[PDB]
Amino acid sequence: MLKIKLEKTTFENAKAECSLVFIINKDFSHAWVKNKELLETFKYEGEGVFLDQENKILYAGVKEDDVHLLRESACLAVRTLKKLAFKSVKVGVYTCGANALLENLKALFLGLKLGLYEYDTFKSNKKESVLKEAIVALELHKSLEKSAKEALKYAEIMTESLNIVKDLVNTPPMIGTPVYMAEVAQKVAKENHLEIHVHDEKFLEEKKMNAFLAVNKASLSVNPPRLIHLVYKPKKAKKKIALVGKGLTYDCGGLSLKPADYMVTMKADKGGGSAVIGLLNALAKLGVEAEVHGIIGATENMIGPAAYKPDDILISKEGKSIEVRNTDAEGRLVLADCLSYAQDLNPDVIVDFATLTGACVVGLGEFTSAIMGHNEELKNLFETSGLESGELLAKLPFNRHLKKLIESKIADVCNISSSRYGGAITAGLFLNEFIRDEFKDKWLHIDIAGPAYVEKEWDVNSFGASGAGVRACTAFVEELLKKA
Amino acid sequence: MLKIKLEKTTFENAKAECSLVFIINKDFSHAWVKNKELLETFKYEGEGVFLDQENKILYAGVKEDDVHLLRESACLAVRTLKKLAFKSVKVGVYTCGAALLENLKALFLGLKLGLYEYDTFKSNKKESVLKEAIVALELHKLEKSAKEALKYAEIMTESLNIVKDLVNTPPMIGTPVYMAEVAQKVAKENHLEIHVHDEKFLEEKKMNAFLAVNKASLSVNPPRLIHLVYKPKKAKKKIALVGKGLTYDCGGLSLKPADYMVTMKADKGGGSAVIGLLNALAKLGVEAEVHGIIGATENMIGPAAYKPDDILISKEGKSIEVRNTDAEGRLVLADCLSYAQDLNPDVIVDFATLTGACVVGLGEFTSAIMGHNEELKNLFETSGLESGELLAKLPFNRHLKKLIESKIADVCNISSSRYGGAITAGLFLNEFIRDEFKDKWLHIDIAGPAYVEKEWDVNSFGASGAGVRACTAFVEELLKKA
Amino acid sequence: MLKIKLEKTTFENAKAECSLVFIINKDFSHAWVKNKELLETFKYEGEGVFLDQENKILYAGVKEDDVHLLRESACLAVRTLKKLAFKSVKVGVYTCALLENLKALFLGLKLGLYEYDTFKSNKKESVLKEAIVALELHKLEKSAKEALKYAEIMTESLNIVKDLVNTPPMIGTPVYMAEVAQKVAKENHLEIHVHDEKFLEEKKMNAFLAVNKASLSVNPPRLIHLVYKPKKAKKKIALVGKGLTYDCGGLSLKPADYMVTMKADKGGGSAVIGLLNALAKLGVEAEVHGIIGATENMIGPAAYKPDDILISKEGKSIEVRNTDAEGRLVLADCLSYAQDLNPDVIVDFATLTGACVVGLGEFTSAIMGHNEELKNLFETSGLESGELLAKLPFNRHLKKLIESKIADVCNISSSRYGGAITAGLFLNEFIRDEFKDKWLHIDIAGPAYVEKEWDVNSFGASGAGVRACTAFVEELLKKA
Ligand SMILES: CC(C)C[C@H](NC(=O)[C@@H](O)[C@H](N)Cc1ccccc1)C(=O)O
Ligand SMILES: CC(C)C[C@H](NC(=O)[C@@H](O)[C@H](N)Cc1ccccc1)C(=O)O
Ligand SMILES: CC(C)C[C@H](NC(=O)[C@@H](O)[C@H](N)Cc1ccccc1)C(=O)O
Ligand code: NA
Ligand code: NA
Ligand code: NA
Ligand SMILES: [Zn+2]
Ligand SMILES: [Zn+2]
Ligand SMILES: [Zn+2]
Ligand SMILES: [Zn+2]
Ligand SMILES: [Zn+2]
Ligand SMILES: [Zn+2]
Repeated sequence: MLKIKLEKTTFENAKAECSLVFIINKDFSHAWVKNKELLETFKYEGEGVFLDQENKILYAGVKEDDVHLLRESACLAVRTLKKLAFKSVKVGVYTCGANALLENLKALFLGLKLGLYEYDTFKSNKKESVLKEAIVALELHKSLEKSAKEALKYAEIMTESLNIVKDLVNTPPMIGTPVYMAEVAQKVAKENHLEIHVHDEKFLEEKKMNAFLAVNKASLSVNPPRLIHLVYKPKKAKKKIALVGKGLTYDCGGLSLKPADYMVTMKADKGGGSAVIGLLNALAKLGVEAEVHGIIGATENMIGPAAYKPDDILISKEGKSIEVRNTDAEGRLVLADCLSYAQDLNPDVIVDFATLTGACVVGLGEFTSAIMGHNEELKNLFETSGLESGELLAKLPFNRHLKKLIESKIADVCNISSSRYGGAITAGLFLNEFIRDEFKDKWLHIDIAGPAYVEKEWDVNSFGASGAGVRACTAFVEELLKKA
Repeated sequence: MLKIKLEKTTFENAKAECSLVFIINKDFSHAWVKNKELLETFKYEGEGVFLDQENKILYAGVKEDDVHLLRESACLAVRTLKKLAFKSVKVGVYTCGAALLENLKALFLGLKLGLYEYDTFKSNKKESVLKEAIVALELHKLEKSAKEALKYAEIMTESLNIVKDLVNTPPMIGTPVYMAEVAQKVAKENHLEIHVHDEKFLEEKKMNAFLAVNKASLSVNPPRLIHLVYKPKKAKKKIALVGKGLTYDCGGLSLKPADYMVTMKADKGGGSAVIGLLNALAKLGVEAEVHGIIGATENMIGPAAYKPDDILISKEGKSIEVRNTDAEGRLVLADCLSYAQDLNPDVIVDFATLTGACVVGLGEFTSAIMGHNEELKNLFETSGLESGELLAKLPFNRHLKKLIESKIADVCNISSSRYGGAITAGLFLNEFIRDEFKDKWLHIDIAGPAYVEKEWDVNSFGASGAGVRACTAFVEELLKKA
Repeated sequence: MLKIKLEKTTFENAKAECSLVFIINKDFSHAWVKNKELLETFKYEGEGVFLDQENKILYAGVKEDDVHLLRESACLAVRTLKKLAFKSVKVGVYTCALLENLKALFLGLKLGLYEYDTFKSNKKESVLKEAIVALELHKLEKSAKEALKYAEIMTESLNIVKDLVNTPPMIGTPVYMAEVAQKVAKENHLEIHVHDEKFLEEKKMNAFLAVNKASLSVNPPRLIHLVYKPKKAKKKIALVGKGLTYDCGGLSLKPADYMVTMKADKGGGSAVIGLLNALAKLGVEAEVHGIIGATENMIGPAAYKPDDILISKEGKSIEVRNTDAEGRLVLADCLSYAQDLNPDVIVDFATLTGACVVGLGEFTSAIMGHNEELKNLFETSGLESGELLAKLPFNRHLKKLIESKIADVCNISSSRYGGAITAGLFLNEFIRDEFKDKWLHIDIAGPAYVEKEWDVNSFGASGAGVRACTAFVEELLKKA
């Protein structure tokens, strides 16, 4: 954890073992640029970072006056400083293109804190960084104390929440079992004084969640499944909100086995479920005025003599029958039954998160999540809020032609499309078949298969897990409640 | 089971139901070529074998004056006679380009290996009428040399055939437990110390890389860590031989295609060779303390299988990012090499059917030698080649070493590149060799010649016993200098 | 280019706009480390480079006390300074034998400026133009100028090869290759013959012609023959290079993943052109012939085919089963041409097999042949010159794998294993008995072109083969 200290003082009078100065749009004119000549001599033009050794100033370029760009640079700066021997760094308050001040303060604070994270638990050479603190001089680069206090609280809560999700998603599958997911949820419940229910395969059987159970059949005797149900219930609740996540702690494809090149990183198939656990932590600690339910269907999708099969026809909890033609479309089966369980809560809003389809990633790229559903106003609110939080998102539209592609000749619906095209969307349309008529205008489906796990550093994300979904959904709920 | 009888007599005065005469480099001039006109009449030009029916003489061609080609020809000759009705064959003593002792070993070994074939499951299996080769101690171009060569031939034939029978055993039968049983027999035969450890011992020693490979099949065929010890009255060196005993390798969750999974019963080639080596080295009575270490397990697929993305803590302590479960042998070896080093040996050699890339690079008939110590690598190569095995050194370099980095562990069990697989596998093993052992270590990748689906040289279809002769010759030459 | 000035002065007294200091094996004790505590403060421990801003000193780490790593670091140091605004750098003399170290430093430094950035719009001229070498030992003048001459010639020669190999295939045609060879011949006053398809027809080089058939009417083939003939020649040496200016695999078409980078299939032929330039400028005492068979291997309605049976110039017939084994067909005929010259030594260079790259990795070339002494000489000399090499052994089992039921030999192996070696054994079929002990085959499929920076090589072409064959020829002549 990078500690951030707010101090009522000029940047110049603040004390720290080094300084951080951002260069926005190649503007080197500010008083905080102490030795402009050194930068010219070594040809620093505001791209990436540059360290003035004599003055111990780290400059960090921000290409455009942009909050999103600010968050990224602040992260890079701390990553850079993490490998050095300075115990502390001081920085002033910036106000880039975004109200604006608060969002700029949030981006600076979160960015800085996120620069310390890397999944290095298993590396033998790992070092504790010397860098422990950032001193924030409450002075404008261009009430401030109140807004900085508000942004620091957000940054503290969101960093913790993001890092919970990332440590879990990054956890290797021999360790990160469904039972392990439940234990992480149990800690979060105890920390936040939440209600938690952890159900097993017998509960699933009693509730007739046979789609969920089918996916688990191969591995039941090794790693039994867990239906994790977290509840945050404050004194004033303006809305009941259900967050449903795909908790696939390992997806090998089942009998429809994945090729080796595609099976690697599937420890991250619990990205959605993990994001939901982090969301209950964030929303509880932010004390939002809503009753929030976190529902995670956790299981592996393994191969073995008891595995569910292409040609199986499963009776969903909702009652509809499902022709299985490919066991590698397992997430939507777990989700079919978890969404059904969710609707039994009679929520006002349902949002599911899932690393659901490769086709989403092909369509949007690795860095962007897809938003699906019927209510355009609701989808727009999630998109607008999520983009502001710094996540990349795109709506994908249903249509009636795609809907026909998941027809089955021998069941009510097929777990794959008859076409090679439109996979993210036909998957969302599969889920729709399990959304009751009275919840169709209250449901969002978010496919985070891309950004939940990426094998390189990008933006505020280190190699591996990113915590995709958490910032966007938090922003969406806050904006939702502001209107209620 | 081909008895060789040495006789103080001329080739002509020796008695047997038929004769074997080698034709070297198409030279038909020798007195032993009894009816030359017959060979002309039927266009025998010294390629392969030809049987003079009236004189009951089998001619066997040796294309060049070469001791290796003589070994091969002797094998082919007996293979030919095995199918006939002569109980005995007589042969003289030959001396091709090598020397006398080397040539006698070639002849006697070649002849004995001619009888071997894996026909255990054939319903039309026939026992051979051919039982003996009478060797007339007369030079084509001694008794002390012949005796010494016969001893080697007898021990090496037995040793190679132990290994070949084990490697050829199909996987339903040839389990890790089965390997341990064969090791027990060899230990009992040679009065060796033997330890057979199970998964509980593996857990105690934190050999989690080894354990991970076995997890899919633990409840079906549990793993075995086999440890043989030969300890002579005089021991000039302490030598640890480490073998990959993968009794089946389906690739795990990173499942092999069907065309590539067939023959993987032979993924126990390296561990099997180590078992045969303890037999050979004990009976030869070499002046070295020899440890044979075999990590035996299957690599199966199932709901408890270890996975791409698993990160395993090796016994040595280094963490391993698994990105492909079909790179399993190097995990088992990482832990078996750690166990080996705790013995503080002077020399460590490992044998493994480890990479397809080795076979692509060298061909199916040649094993790769890797390591740091050039004198030690050269000694294995020269000794090995002299013993009749085909070998090649493959060099490490710093560029290949970077390719097994991991972003989230100390090392990755696969390379980032499609190129140089045999050598990056070697460099993976290197990460588990302590500094104080790096100049005492050889890695031998026998993925090619350990199992080949045709007859070649002195090798029948299937298992060849690769690594046994070469490592024997290496140890003998090593003890000469000590 | 990077000018190197040798100056008889101390490192301290030498003048340049910045300094270069090597840190060998994390030894920071030397006088030239001007401000130690700065390195401590910023956790520089001698890996990669570090720039002392105040003193304008670039430190470059050398992990071990090794001449090869010195070569590498020197290159990295200059790549680093190239992006900066200093016009000159000064460096002392290092010894990680003295001649060998001086050659590595000077070559290393000069190779630091090479990038294939011809088609980049943002390319800007470098400020860095000179390295001032203070003739003072870290731990001489005659060795320095000897190493400087080598470095200058070898940098020129390597960059000739890399520019050519890097040239994209629409431009880098067989005619274009012959043009680069014409420039090298004119520069060095060499004898040069450039033959076309009519000459190939007359010489019955039908294996070569077959590969060219698809694209004859677009880019005709060229047989390039350079001759260096000095006043004193102790040996006659033929250097034979595969000049496939593009290899799409022909009818046996390559998938997209594998076709990209095949502009570099002229790696071997390009290496031979650079060799002739190096060996002539070094004035070695040997008559050296450089023979390059240049053509594309394209697909089209006139393409040669799997099932074609070709009559080589040597006379042996070849069953084609895969048109993507085209290099060995060009080489079969070029080797025949080479042997007619009655050389004492023949070395061929070719980016010939993927199997070689699979077996050895991308950074190492394979050496094949019969004469162990000749192979050991090439290997040892090449390793000292800074190239990574391995010998691959023939054997009789592999030789059987290229038999044909309907021709004298097949242009592919019947097995998926041992491809670099069975390719060598295919070439062997066209080497006369009287040349078999005078022949080396070098498969540079790996390091001739690599899509990243490594050692002294920038992205793309490396100039593989040139340094090693130069060192081998120089060492060969010592024995004569
Ligand atoms: C078989 C298809 C109909 C469905 C299939 N979906 C899956 O395999 C999901 O279970 C995968 N978990 C989807 C995924 C892909 C890439 C990165 C993260 C997650 C897909 O390929 O999209
Ligand atoms: C996944 C790859 C990085 C490693 C993989 N290696 C293996 O599958 C080994 O376990 C095989 N047992 C190696 C082998 C290949 C061919 C013949 C005999 C033995 C290989 O393909 O070489
Ligand atoms: C068809 C095979 C017998 C031969 C085939 N060889 C070729 O395609 C050569 O013409 C290629 N030019 C060899 C090559 C491969 C990879 C990188 C650099 C160079 C090969 O794949 O090795
Ligand atoms: Na992803
Ligand atoms: Na094999
Ligand atoms: Na290459
Ligand atoms: Zn799946
Ligand atoms: Zn999945
Ligand atoms: Zn394997
Ligand atoms: Zn294996
Ligand atoms: Zn080709
Ligand atoms: Zn080619």
